[PDB]
Amino acid sequence: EKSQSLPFMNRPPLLDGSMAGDVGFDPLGLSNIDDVGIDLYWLREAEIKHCRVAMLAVVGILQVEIFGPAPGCEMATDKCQMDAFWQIWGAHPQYIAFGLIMIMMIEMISGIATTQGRESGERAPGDFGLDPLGYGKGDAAGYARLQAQEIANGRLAMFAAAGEIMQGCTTHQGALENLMTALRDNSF
Amino acid sequence: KKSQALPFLPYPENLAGYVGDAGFDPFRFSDFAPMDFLREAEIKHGRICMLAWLGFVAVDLGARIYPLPEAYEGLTAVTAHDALVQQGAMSQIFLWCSVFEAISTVSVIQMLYEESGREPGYFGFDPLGFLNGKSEAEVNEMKLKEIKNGRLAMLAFSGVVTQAVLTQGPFPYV
Amino acid sequence: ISKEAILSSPDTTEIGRVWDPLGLAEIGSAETLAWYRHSEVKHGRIAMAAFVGWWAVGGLEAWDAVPGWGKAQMLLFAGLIEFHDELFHTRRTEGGHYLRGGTPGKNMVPGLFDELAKGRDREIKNGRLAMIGVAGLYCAATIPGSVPLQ
Amino acid sequence: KDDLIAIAEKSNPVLKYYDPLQLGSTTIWGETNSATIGFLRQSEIKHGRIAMAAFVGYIVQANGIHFPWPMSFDGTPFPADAGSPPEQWDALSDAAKWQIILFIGFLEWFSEAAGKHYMRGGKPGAFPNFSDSDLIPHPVPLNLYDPFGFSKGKTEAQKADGLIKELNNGRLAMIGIMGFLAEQKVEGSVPLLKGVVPHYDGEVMAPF
Ligand code: CLA
Ligand code: CLA
Ligand code: CLA
Ligand code: CLA
Ligand SMILES: CC(=O)O[C@H]1CC(C)(C)C(=C=C/C(C)=C/C=C/C(C)=C/C=C/C=C(C)/C=C/C=C(/C)C(=O)C[C@@]23O[C@]2(C)C[C@@H](O)CC3(C)C)[C@](C)(O)C1
Ligand SMILES: CC(=O)O[C@H]1CC(C)(C)C(=C=C/C(C)=C/C=C/C(C)=C/C=C/C=C(C)/C=C/C=C(\C)C(=O)C[C@@]23O[C@]2(C)C[C@@H](O)CC3(C)C)[C@](C)(O)C1
Ligand SMILES: CC(=O)O[C@H]1CC(C)(C)C(=C=C/C(C)=C/C=C/C(C)=C/C=C/C=C(C)/C=C/C=C(\C)C(=O)C[C@@]23O[C@]2(C)C[C@@H](O)CC3(C)C)[C@](C)(O)C1
Ligand code: KC1
Repeated sequence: EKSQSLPFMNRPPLLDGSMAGDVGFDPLGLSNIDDVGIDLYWLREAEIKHCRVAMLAVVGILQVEIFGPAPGCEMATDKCQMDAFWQIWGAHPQYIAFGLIMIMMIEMISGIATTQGRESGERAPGDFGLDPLGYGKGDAAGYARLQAQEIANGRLAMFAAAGEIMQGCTTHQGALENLMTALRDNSF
Repeated sequence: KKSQALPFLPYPENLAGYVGDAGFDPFRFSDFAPMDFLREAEIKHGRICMLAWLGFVAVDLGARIYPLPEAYEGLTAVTAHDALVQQGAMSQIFLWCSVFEAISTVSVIQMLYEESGREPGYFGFDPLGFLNGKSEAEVNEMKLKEIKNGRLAMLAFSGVVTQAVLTQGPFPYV
Repeated sequence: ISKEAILSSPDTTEIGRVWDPLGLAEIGSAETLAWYRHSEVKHGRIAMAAFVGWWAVGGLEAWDAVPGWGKAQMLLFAGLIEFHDELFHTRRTEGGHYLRGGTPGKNMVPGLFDELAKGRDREIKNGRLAMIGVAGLYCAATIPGSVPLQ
Repeated sequence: KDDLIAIAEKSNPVLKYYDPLQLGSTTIWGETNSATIGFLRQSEIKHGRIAMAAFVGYIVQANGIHFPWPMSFDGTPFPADAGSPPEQWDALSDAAKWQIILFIGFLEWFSEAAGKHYMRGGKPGAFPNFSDSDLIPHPVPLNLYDPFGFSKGKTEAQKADGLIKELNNGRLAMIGIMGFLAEQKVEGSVPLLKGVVPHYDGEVMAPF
């Protein structure tokens, strides 16, 4: 049986289309890793966390570069968010350190939930029970569509958040005016 | 199964029975320490910060003892510690805390290793006559109120003593 | 509360059907549609009061004259309303919370409120026009000029 | 589709069914062919009905017919002092135009919501009466089609022939009112109306 994404390659044996974004795209065989505290559960939890962090980072850039910083943080004034971080750190550094320790407690608890959820079987990877509106209660076909839409928007936002870091740390302008610069440079 | 505070985590089973139970022990301190030692430490940490928050915000609201000693004068709640180690006030309270904590050390050892049957946090102190023949469900809601107001005061004192040093200003940050 | 009990309010006369172009009532559960109904009336009943306050003082400069104590006082005052809203929704209800068994509009706080299901259909519609009236008074008044043009 | 051929045969026994573009065999919103063929019948009847009130309304408002009394709180009569009726729509007001448009917009709304729709069991052009359908809370005295009752008692065959001479007088007034407004923007566009039409030369196809 061949991979859908790479039809010249065989299907990776631990990927069977059960997870949401599974089209058999593992050419390096990384889903077969089972040694240094890392397996398919750990990589799926890492993918989903990289999905959700990058999804929030993209709209977190596009909120400030369109509507400005939040009130109490009007000292930013820079569209480059890699530089606007250091103006908030320059004036109100305690709230960033408030969030970074609040993340530190959340992430250390999530690291226990990952390794206890792997040893047992009562936790899907990336699952925290955070469904307060309750989309997962009915229409399992429509709930698997939301599981696939999270992965599809999250895999796209991974490139976008990594790009906005890198083309913010190299052009020092901001994402949306990097976009206008590219539009006038490559117009035909 | 399925701890309440962290529903993505299994239940730490040594928490069952004790009264402030939300299923919240992700670091599994209950699997290392006995839960009588941890509840006694939680209650004592909470009872100190209930007094410590109230004593910090009263001295910074200008409440002083009468007659005020002349070495007690010109002090806020931040500078009151170091000035009264010199005067001897802090050495006086440390004496009577050490008197109580030496007897509590006999009580904690007898609770853990001699099996006194003593509740953690219990010192027999009820002069005003609460829990007067009340049910076990009524002493448990009162024990829950002590721990949650205890747990709140520890974060409440931690704010009021950190923000006091960061500003050295008027009341609502000191 | 089921899905068809949520979408029976208000009447669907002025459009013709239930107006859901994006299909947002079909994705989720009946618990999710009850959150959509409770947040519509909470958005409406706030924007109804906030609309006439623009005319009771007539805008953006009036909030800046409120001190840091005055901003902090009334915002956590409505927070203790909305705290005890969901609290009295849970413990003092014959059914329970609006996402569990309760009415999504009933807004249980005693004293803030003081033939009625007909008024339930009229509170939403008179609230819906206020939210586009308030979002007018933020956009047609302030951010650009020639929006409505009324 | 079978009845659309039977309608157009009675409108013209020479030209039985005329469709170069074959628009009668299409759908629009994915309904079916038979539901959009009632949309096309409604839209043709509505286009012809409007244009035939527009043709009478042109020749009244192109000559000097300003009727008393002006209904305003200051003065400001019906702006026939230009005259030239495409100019005279511009000179109403800006705020008077929304009162004319939204009132027709209720009749456009009431023809859709009330008793039965043309993209269903049909009879397109049949305006539902205001007496029924229970949606309007006033209630109002008269109806749009028969306010005075003229003329109930006409048989089916007497009114089936009516729409066929409403469709043919509606098709001609579509050509009629557009031949006026073409000379209001390009002259020589209709050959027999040279010199009569005073070249409005603005934009007839824009309200405000
Ligand atoms: C990758 C995510 C991310 C990061 C690192 C930042 C970082 C920042 N934002 Mg941005 N922002 C984000 C997403 C993010 N934001 C999103 C999603 C939005 C809405 C679209 C915004 C809208 C926004 C505005 C309007 C403004 C900022 C501003 C800022 C800066 C100061 C704010 C601060 O330090 O708060 C301190 C941190 C906290 C108060 C708490 C953080 C959240 C905690 C940790 C809960 C997280 C829960 C998690 C999301 C989900 C549950 C996890 C687990 C249970 C599974 C800071 C650099 C301000 C600025 O200065 O711009 C220059 C500003 O005005 N942000
Ligand atoms: C998430 C996706 C994503 C997107 C959309 C962008 C977009 C951009 N990046 Mg970023 N970037 C990304 C991720 C992304 N990046 C990642 C993952 C990294 C590494 C971490 C970077 C690191 C980076 C750096 C260091 C820089 C950029 C820059 C740019 C800009 C350069 C223009 C460009 O090459 O567009 C991509 C071009 C195309 C996609 C071509 C379009 C092809 C068309 C649509 C095909 C249609 C052809 C058709 C079939 C033929 C028929 C038509 C014909 C008959 C006429 C552009 C805004 C530069 C910048 O900031 O400029 C100011 C820059 O310096 N990027
Ligand atoms: C965490 C416990 C704690 C500690 C270490 C301190 C430490 C201090 N306080 Mg005190 N304070 C506290 C709690 C505490 N406070 C509480 C809870 C109150 C409210 C009653 C106060 C009200 C207070 C005032 C008005 C003043 C101080 C002052 C001081 C400083 C001088 C020494 C002194 O003992 O003053 C005197 C201490 C008291 C008046 C508090 C008495 C202890 C309370 C009542 C707890 C005892 C509860 C217990 C159940 C009572 C037993 C009853 C039983 C026998 C029947 C010193 C830094 C003085 C100062 O800062 O001058 C610059 C000062 O003027 N504090
Ligand atoms: C609901 C949104 C809202 C908000 C955020 C504000 C905010 C403000 N108002 Mg405005 N105002 C509002 C609606 C609002 N108003 C309404 C609905 C009225 C008519 C009653 C007014 C009449 C008014 C006057 C005459 C004045 C202000 C002023 C002010 C400013 C400072 C003083 C103040 O806090 O007033 C207090 C808050 C209110 C008066 C609004 C209360 C709304 C009630 C609680 C709604 C619920 C009623 C409910 C049906 C029954 C409950 C009864 C129970 C409360 C007893 C502040 C910017 C002052 C100003 O500086 O103008 C430039 C000023 O002189 N307001
Ligand atoms: C070769 C060339 O170049 O041509 C040139 C020259 C020329 C001629 C100028 C041109 C033109 C313009 C033209 C031909 C315009 C034609 C306009 C047209 C055809 C207008 C129909 C109006 C009917 C109305 C308004 C009202 C009915 C009103 C009512 C109430 C009823 O019918 C009801 C009724 O039925 C019932 C229901 C019941 C019965 O009780 C009887 C009655 C009657 C009461 C051109 C093409 O532009 C260019
Ligand atoms: C049911 C129904 O009825 O509808 C049906 C049936 C029906 C009616 C039959 C239909 C039809 C048939 C139609 C409409 C046929 C029309 C075809 C058309 C419109 C053919 C244009 C040729 C122009 C050329 C080759 C220009 C060369 C110009 C050149 C080479 C120039 O140098 C241009 C010039 O400016 C410059 C650049 C430079 C100057 O130095 C010189 C000038 C000024 C001259 C429909 C609508 O399709 C469908
Ligand atoms: C050779 C061949 O095969 O041909 C084929 C080709 C083709 C295309 C395939 C086919 C077709 C379909 C056709 C021809 C469609 C064209 C239809 C046409 C010509 C439709 C105009 C309607 C006018 C309206 C709606 C409004 C007037 C507007 C009015 C009356 C007003 O609003 C008021 C106003 O006026 C007054 C009253 C007073 C003034 O103060 C103000 C103004 C001026 C505003 C055919 C049938 O098969 C024939
Ligand atoms: C902040 C949250 C909140 C709570 C938790 C709460 C609770 C109670 N209120 Mg309410 N109240 C408001 C808010 C709150 N009230 C507000 C913002 C107003 C407008 C100023 C208001 C007005 C009145 C009036 C006129 C009366 C009143 C009463 C009660 C009483 C009985 C409940 C019931 O009515 O069933 C309970 C304790 C009656 C009373 O005083 O009984 C002795 C009474 O007559 N309230």
